[PDB]
Amino acid sequence: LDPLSETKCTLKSFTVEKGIYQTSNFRVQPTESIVRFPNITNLCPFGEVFNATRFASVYAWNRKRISNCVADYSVLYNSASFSTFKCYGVSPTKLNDLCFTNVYADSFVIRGDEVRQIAPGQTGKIADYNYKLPDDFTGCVIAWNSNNLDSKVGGNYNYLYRLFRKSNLKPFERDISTEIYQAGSTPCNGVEGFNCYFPLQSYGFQPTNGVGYQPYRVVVLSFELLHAPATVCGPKKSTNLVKNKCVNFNFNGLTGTGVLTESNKKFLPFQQFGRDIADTTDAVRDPQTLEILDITPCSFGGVSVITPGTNTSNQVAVLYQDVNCTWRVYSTGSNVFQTRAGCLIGAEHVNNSYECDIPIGAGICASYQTSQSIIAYTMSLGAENSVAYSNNSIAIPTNFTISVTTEILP
Amino acid sequence: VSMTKTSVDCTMYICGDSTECSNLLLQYGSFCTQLNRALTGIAVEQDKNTQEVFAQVKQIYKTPPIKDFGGFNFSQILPDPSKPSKRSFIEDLLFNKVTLADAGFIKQYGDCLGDIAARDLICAQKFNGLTVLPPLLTDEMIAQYTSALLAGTITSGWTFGAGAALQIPFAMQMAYRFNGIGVTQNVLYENQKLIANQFNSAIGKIQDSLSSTASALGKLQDVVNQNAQALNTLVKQLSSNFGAISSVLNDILSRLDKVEAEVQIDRLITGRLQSLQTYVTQQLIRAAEIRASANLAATKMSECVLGQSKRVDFCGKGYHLMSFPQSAPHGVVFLHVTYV
Amino acid sequence: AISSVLNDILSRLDKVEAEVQIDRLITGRLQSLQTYVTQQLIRAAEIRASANLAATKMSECVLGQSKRVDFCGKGYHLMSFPQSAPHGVVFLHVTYVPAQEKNFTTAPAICHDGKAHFPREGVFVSNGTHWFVTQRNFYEPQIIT
Amino acid sequence: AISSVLNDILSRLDKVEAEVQIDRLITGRLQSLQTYVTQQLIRAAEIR
Amino acid sequence: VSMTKTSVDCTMYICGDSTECSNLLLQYGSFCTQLNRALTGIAVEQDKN
Ligand SMILES: *[C@@H]1O[C@H](CO)[C@@H](O[C@@H]2O[C@H](CO)[C@@H](O[C@H]3O[C@H](CO)[C@@H](O)[C@H](O)[C@@H]3O)[C@H](O)[C@H]2NC(C)=O)[C@H](O)[C@H]1NC(C)=O
Ligand SMILES: *[C@@H]1O[C@H](CO)[C@@H](O[C@@H]2O[C@H](CO)[C@@H](O[C@H]3O[C@H](CO)[C@@H](O)[C@H](O)[C@@H]3O)[C@H](O)[C@H]2NC(C)=O)[C@H](O)[C@H]1NC(C)=O
Ligand SMILES: *[C@@H]1O[C@H](CO)[C@@H](O[C@@H]2O[C@H](CO)[C@@H](O[C@H]3O[C@H](CO)[C@@H](O)[C@H](O)[C@@H]3O)[C@H](O)[C@H]2NC(C)=O)[C@H](O)[C@H]1NC(C)=O
Ligand SMILES: *[C@@H]1O[C@H](CO)[C@@H](O)[C@H](O)[C@H]1NC(C)=O
Repeated sequence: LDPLSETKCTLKSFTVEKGIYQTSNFRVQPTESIVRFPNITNLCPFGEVFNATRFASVYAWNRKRISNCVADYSVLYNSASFSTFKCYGVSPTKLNDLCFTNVYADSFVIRGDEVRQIAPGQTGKIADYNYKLPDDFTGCVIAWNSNNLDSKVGGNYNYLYRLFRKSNLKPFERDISTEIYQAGSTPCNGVEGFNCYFPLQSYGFQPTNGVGYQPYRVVVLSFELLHAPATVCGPKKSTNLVKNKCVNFNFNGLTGTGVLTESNKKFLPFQQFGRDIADTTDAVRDPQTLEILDITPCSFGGVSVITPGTNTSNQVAVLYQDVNCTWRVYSTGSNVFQTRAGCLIGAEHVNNSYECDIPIGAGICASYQTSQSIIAYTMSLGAENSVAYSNNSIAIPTNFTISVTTEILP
Repeated sequence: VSMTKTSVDCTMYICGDSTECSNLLLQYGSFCTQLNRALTGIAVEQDKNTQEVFAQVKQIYKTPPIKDFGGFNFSQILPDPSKPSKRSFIEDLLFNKVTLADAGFIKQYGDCLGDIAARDLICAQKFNGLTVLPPLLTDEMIAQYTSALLAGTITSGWTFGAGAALQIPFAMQMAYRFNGIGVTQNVLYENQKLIANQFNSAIGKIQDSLSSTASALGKLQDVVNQNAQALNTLVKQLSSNFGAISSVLNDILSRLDKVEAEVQIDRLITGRLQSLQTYVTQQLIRAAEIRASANLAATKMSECVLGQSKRVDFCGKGYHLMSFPQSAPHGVVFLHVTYV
Repeated sequence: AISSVLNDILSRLDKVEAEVQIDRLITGRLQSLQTYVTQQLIRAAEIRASANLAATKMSECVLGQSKRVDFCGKGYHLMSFPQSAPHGVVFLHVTYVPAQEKNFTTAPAICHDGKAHFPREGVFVSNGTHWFVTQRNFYEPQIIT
Repeated sequence: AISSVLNDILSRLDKVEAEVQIDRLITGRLQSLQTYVTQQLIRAAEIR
Repeated sequence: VSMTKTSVDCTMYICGDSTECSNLLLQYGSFCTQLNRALTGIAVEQDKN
């Protein structure tokens, strides 16, 4: 309701004693939202990813670069029917509000029972021998049953997986070798032998196969977010650019709040964001009209409330540190007093120096006096007294006062 | 004597410009206010510390214009009126030998935003809710108290502490102080020229010493430096993850939904709240170092300035005659005069 | 945690899911005790210093007579009396305070017979016409002998 | 965490699951050092 | 008059002989330092005392 009520709120009391109370830093609210996405008009190759007539074998899994396109994944709702769609670096809800820096779609076909192995940190012949995901995998994995497409009445053997390896392969490693595997201690040469196994084996995708032995198509989208200049983005329209106003900005999904300003920093082209000592993003390259913008938060400057006792009055004064009134204030005042400690509003500046009552700082104290109002003044140190010193004058007491004084010590 | 006052907007540091984080910080509650009660107790008593040392006399004595002080030359420590701040000559050296990162305690949004948000320590502090408050007594009011003590001493001796300032010729006063150290007063009068010259020459070396050597005011800079380092550490600790996916609060909220962000945000709140608890703990301990020092300076004021201490090595080496206070940034300098 | 109430967690969640929620409350409530104890250890040092001061004032203001200035109140300390208070001590400091000073002319020495005379105790003062030697802290003049 | 022994976590859990368990030990063991230092800073003031 | 100086290898206490732990401890950073600045202040003033 007002700064006085803020103190009551902070103190969790309806009555506030005389004094000066620190409150929240003065903070402007955002005027409007601003959204800035790289302008790309063509949509992403959703049809070429999720509809390709023939997918790759899992051992020879394909990788396609997705760039300069809009990630409007809504277009495939009517016809996708994904059995699995799991994201690992983002929440699925956020994908529309977000941009992506480099995007790779990995496409392959596997047995239905093995789709679980596509999660990062798994074991099994698929995870161990033809497709491994890293532990810090940033991406969304997608799979759907494809019995009607890939299965053949005589069994479709065009889909191969690797059954043997000397060691587990590294993340995102693709192994095409067909050289024979040596299961025993004997060496193996030529083409075949005892315990000499051909490393690849084919799925028997017959349409009569039990659900789980049916073919499942898998697409793995791997992407990086908010660290690098972006080239793929969600279907959000960019707003016009505004500066020197407090706004809820969104740059390439980098949502925030603060004042935008024209920067004099120079970014090498591979850089899009600048970060503070606090690692808070403090600069951004506008993605449509490339020019470096500074970001400064709007919340800044302290506020303190001077009050007499609640039992005495409800009137208060407000002190704004980091504000020069020669404004960033909650209210315009009839009486305003600029102090070295800040701009003091709601208190009458009086020249008469009294003893300090409420210390405002930098020599200023305040008090409640006559029709009563809060006065602000430069505190008096004491009475000024020139001593009578002379090179041949001395003062000597003719009398004494016995004086008892009480001193209290915890 | 004192250290920099500080106050923290607990929410603005932990949860800058994030309503989602601010709503989650409510689930901790009093912890943020407990921090502010501690810092206020520290700040409120920094004014006390300065009051206990300097405000010992509630009457601002002023020197006579005719400086016939028996041949002793206090011009180097008495106020220099023509200067904008009515400090003494030596005090202006002390205020130059201690350097502070900020001046005037007002730094507006204009001169701090944009290009200078990146650059300045204080701007980084203020944006993350860390503030440095002005002391109650200005450096001018401190000098007026120091002038009153020094002016009262030379014109009235120790009488101005025990009661009303009774004037006494300074050579007569120094004769009292020789009796204090067990040297008969006639030893002063029969050597007044030499004693006055040695004091004037000794005070001269004080100017030359403070002009020459860089490390003299270690204690007062060490306090300003430690307070600055503690805050500049507090801002750097905003870069820590504390196990969250990101140090940046917004990079979490823009990539994760409410429940997956709540886990990540909770770590930052826990870590950043612990950072404030650590900082406040250091400052409460540190304030106790300064309080003890301010209680010592207050006792040296009473016993070396307002009187003549018979205690050994309490007001420097030698037999204490008198001491003169000099204000310094966040501290006090005593010029101990001793018969050796 | 989902709840501040420890029992509302246990009545809604089983061992594995409660262990997560309970571990947060243990962490936060254990930290609350650590914070409280830290405040009290720091606070106890404020009291210890004040109790060491009060003990020194007992030894010196009460059990003696302190020549230290303003250590036992303002004025020249005569004696002090302790009075107990809840969690503290009150000292009633008795001090001799000069009351009614008069101006006098003074001199550092006197020349009787071609020599220089200095007070044994006290100071020389003239009332305008006659010179006397008096004690420094109380005007009680005497003929200079 | 599942264990006080730092190594018994790493020998039974992979990076993603170990990170959760290790993060608890870092938090608790770092808190133990912070508490120790706090006690010694207060104690050093008694000695000072 | 004084008390035993101490210094702590903050990494070795928390993360003794573990590289995986050490990499995670870096995510906290200045904590490991703030601790040893305090202990150095304690230790150095024992010589002062
Ligand atoms: C990436 O390629 C590496 C080199 O081809 C490979 O390391 C190699 O692994 C084989 C099989 O374990 C080793 O073969 C020899 O190993 C020892 C000698 O080290 C002999 O006793 C064996 O009989 C056999 O001859 C190679 O020595 C080894 N090469 C190197 C340089 O270490 C990696 O395993 C491959 N990584 C992946 C993920 O596939
Ligand atoms: C007490 O000591 C004072 C210095 O510590 C001394 O003041 C000094 O006086 C001399 C001579 O008057 C000045 O010398 C300069 O004077 C003018 C000033 O512009 C110049 O034009 C001259 O050429 C010469 O360089 C000193 O500047 C001055 N020092 C200060 C700090 O003011 C007092 O005279 C001493 N008091 C007594 C009673 O002797
Ligand atoms: C400074 O103090 C002096 C000492 O008190 C004082 O001189 C004294 O004055 C009184 C009278 O006021 C004289 O008293 C005698 O006067 C005659 C002398 O025979 C008698 O009839 C009286 O009964 C009484 O005995 C003192 O004799 C006289 N002392 C001296 C040494 O002369 C001055 O008057 C004082 N001066 C000022 C300015 O106050
Ligand atoms: C409040 O004010 C009333 C007078 O209006 C007075 O009688 C009462 O004692 C006051 N109480 C307190 C706690 O200040």
